[PDB]
Amino acid sequence: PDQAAIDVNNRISAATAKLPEAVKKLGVTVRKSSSTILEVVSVYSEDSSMNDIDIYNYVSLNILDELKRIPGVGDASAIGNKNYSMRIWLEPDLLNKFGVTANDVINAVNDQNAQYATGKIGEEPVVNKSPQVISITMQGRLQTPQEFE
Amino acid sequence: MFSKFFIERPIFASVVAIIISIAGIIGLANLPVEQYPSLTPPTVQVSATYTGADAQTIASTVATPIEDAINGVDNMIYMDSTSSPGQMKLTVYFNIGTDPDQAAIDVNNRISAATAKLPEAVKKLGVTVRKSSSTILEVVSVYSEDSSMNDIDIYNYVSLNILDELKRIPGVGDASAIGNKNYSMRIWLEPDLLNKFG
Amino acid sequence: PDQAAIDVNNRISAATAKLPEAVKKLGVTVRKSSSTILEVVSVYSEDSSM
Amino acid sequence: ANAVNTAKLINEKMQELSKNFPQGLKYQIPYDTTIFVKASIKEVIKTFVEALALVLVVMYLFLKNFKSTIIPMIAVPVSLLGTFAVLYVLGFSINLLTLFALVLAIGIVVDDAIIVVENIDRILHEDSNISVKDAAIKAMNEVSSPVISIVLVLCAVFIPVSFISGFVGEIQRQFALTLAISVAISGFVALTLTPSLS
Amino acid sequence: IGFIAYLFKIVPSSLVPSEDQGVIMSIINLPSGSSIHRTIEEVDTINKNATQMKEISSSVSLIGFDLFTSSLKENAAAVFFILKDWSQREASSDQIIAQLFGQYAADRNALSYFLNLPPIPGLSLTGGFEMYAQNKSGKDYDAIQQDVNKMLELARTRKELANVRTTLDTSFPQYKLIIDRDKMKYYNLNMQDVFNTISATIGTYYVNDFPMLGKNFQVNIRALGDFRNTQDALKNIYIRSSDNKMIPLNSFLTLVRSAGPDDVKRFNLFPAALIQGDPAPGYTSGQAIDAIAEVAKQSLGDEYSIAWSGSAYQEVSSKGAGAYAFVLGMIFVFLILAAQYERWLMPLAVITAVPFAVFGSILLVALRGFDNDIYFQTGLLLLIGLSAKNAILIIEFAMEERLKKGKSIFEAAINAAKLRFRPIIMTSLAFTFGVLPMIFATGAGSASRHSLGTGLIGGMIAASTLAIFFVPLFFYLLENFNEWLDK
Amino acid sequence: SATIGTYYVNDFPMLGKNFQVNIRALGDFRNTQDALKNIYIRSSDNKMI
Amino acid sequence: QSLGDEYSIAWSGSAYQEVSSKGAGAYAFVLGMIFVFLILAAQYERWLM
Repeated sequence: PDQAAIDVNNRISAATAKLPEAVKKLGVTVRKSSSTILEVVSVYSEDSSMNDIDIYNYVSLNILDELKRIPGVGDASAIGNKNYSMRIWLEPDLLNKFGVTANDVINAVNDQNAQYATGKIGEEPVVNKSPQVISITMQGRLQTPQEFE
Repeated sequence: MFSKFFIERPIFASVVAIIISIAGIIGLANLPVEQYPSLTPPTVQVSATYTGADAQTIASTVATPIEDAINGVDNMIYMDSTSSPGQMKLTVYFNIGTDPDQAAIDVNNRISAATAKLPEAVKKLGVTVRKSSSTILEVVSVYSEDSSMNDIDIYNYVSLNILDELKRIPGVGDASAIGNKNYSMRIWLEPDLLNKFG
Repeated sequence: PDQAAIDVNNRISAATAKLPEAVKKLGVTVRKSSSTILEVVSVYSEDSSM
Repeated sequence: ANAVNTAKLINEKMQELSKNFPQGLKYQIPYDTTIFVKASIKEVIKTFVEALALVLVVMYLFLKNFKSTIIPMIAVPVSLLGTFAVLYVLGFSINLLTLFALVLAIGIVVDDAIIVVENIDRILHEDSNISVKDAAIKAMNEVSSPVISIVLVLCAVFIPVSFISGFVGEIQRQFALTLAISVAISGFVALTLTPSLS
Repeated sequence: IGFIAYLFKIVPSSLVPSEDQGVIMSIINLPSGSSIHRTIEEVDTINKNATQMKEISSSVSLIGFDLFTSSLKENAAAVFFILKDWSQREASSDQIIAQLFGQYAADRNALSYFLNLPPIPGLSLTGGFEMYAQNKSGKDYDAIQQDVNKMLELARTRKELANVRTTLDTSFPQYKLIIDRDKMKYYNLNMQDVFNTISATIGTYYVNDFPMLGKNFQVNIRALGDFRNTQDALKNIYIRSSDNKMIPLNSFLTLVRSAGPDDVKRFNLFPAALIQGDPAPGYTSGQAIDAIAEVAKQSLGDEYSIAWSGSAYQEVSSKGAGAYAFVLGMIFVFLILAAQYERWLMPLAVITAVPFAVFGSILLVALRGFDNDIYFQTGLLLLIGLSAKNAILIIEFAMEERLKKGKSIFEAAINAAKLRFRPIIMTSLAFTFGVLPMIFATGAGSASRHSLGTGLIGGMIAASTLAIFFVPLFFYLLENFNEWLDK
Repeated sequence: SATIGTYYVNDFPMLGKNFQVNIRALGDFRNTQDALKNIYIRSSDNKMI
Repeated sequence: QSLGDEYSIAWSGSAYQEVSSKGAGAYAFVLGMIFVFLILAAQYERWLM
């Protein structure tokens, strides 16, 4: 199966360039998985306090990463697909009222929620030698919903 | 008796000794010579360069996706990553007894899928996957006794001329220089002139 | 023939930095090859309609 | 590959390149792991020669016959060359661990040769009527089963060391498997060739 | 056997003895955030001082690269002093290291640690075990370092945990870029454009590649070095608005001084800090591992879970199957000897003849002061083999005397020992004088040769001197017991 | 795709890992066949179409 | 003769195989004769037969 996976990957690498931008952005995963369920492990909250999203994100962050390192586990996933995401719920009547479109919001989020590269201050080659080399640090990615608002 | 058969037949014992000697001489001539065998568990190094990015930015944006993709590769015990300003260095440790080439090709195949997520600059410079199980045979230092050649000149002379000849030598796995100063067309902006000309 | 492709793939990926950008964008293909021409099959139309 | 040959080729090629070097540019080799393996090879050769000389001295002292000294001079190199052939077949490489193991294996080989020849001589000198061939046959009938049992016991001691995993497991596996090969070859030689030469 | 156990208890154990490799690896670390011209000057002074040293033939310097953490730090440098050949120089590497520490012990700008080159590749620099404390809870690295400092405070007290250190360093100076997004958009600007100007003036911008000498080389854009060495660098940089107005960068961007990590390390998809500690001289390395594990458990929070790498991983992993392997190896030895002798009790004579070699080897290594290295274990394997060889031969001859010749048990034991005395002494003399030079070995690979040779010689002397007397005693006892059961 | 579907713009930092940012219209505005009526797009003449 | 020291010659396919395999037949012949002699000395227990 290892040689089979390697052959499939070698042949796939050429076609992945042809794929649409979104498809390759999400990635194309090749696994030696039998696609038949070996076993199902159900993680549940007896208190019922934790909602479905919180339980899914917990098992995704902690349990799944450990389980994938188990030898003999081709793929271990949870059915919910409820990973956290900063959902922005557009209101088309308000979009029309203020005059913006969905593309404007797309561009604004793509522009104002990315981290970029900023060099260091006082790096060589400089004629006036400075005592220290100081790195510039920026936080361009918003963290809270009150920040995306 | 077994020993009596050879005692009564000195020529048979002698030719057995001669054949053993010939096989031993052949093996001795063909025995690989090293300092130490592969005692250390095999490792695979993943490197990506995000020039001008801080350590935290690299850790969150380059280190996390590649590490997540590499997680799950077969025969992997533990995986470690160090993010420094400009560069991300990832070392995957595999269970001892794993073929280094199988591990390297596995990590390569995973990173092939993970690459498109990475920032544009990281993709443009590329992600480098190699096996670090090989040990150093030796170190050769090319130096300028006079001040005629700078670090740049020596490094580029070494990379263009010295390295190619050394890699052709039989038994040389690879030769790599450490200076990391390739030729580059440097454009040095002067903000006073930039503002003067608008 | 299988292990040779693995080793070539590994060395090519190890020397990623040296490649230019255009070949990286299009991609580099490593595939087992063969110089042996087993046969040549000719498909032709008899009516000459195609 | 051979580290020593490769290092020699690298040095020769570096001199050749240094012939066509820009003015002021030199080269040097600060670190070279071939030094350790060459020194280890020289030390192992010295140990082998010293052990052979001491075996000849003790044999010429205790047995009082110079013609008897020829037996170890043939038994020991044959055992060592057989060990080398088996090492090459199994895939081992000449490294520091295997050379250190060979230093030990010298002891096993000389012990077997001395044991067999001394037993032959004791039986020869116990009875005046007995002939050299009869004495050899009697002594080998005495110690043929013990030699096989010793070989099996030594192997049952050394093989389980190999199954140990980890860094120490591999390092000790080198010694253990070299010793097991050495005892097997030495026992076979002591069963077949040594009594014939005696 | 009790004294053997005591000697094994009072002999410290090490993985591989430190050796003189002919190279002294020197690690120079300036205060964090230092420029590289300072590192270059410090390395130049270090090299010029080492030129006075007679042993140090030449120096190889890697300025700007840190060897402790594989990363480019301008404040760091590694200098290797290439020593003369072992024959030429009288002083060993340890004496030169002591001299270097002595001349650089006084407080100065740079902290230089002079250590010997590792004996076997794949072993960490110095002897510090590798431990990673993953932070599941996602705390900031400044809090992670505070917790690690608490853990190091608790570990520093214990004598077992010598020289505990953490690579996690958050004291590097940094400039925090505070984007005024309201002002940024009020100026008709896109964040990507302003950060492209920052990346092209203060950082390097790799636009594309150009052909030179038949190879593609990068084209990098960066402002002149005199215009990016101060906190006010943002003053001269201008960005075009969408309204075609030149706008200075300091209008909406601010540089605020701060301190933070330079190397951000993540272990198994979680942030981590490396803990580097050395065992105590008396305690073993495994005991130090257990001690640091307990220290981390009691000091660190529930989020911090200790993960191990390298030497610690080998220590945890290797010892498990060795016990079962050795049990199987002894069982097989017993079965083979029983099959040879045709008696269940008799192999006990060989098995109890084994420990004399161990006794002698451990006694000689304890007296000389050599530790319980792995080479000692290999020597133990050889000594066990040879002691079992001699015991098997003696027991077989005793059995043959008792059965074939009909000698009494006492007489059979006497005659067997007398017969086997000569070959045992012959081989003992030959092998002992053969391995005698190993104790007085030359410089190249000296320590391993010394350890193996001293263990081997001790075991050989003990076996040839003592086991010859004791194997007949065991044969006599076991044969009398066998006669007892026959009655 | 931004209104009726989910548009994956980029990632944002939460709990140490990276999590997606998705843009979609409210459930009531992508719920009928007439969903296209409420959604507008600006042309190149700055007219909401 | 023509190209000179600036050029070296290299082979491919059958030419390469022949140039590299020059001498293998003689090596096999010598080893075969040696082993035949050794085996016949073993069986007949004489050196000159």
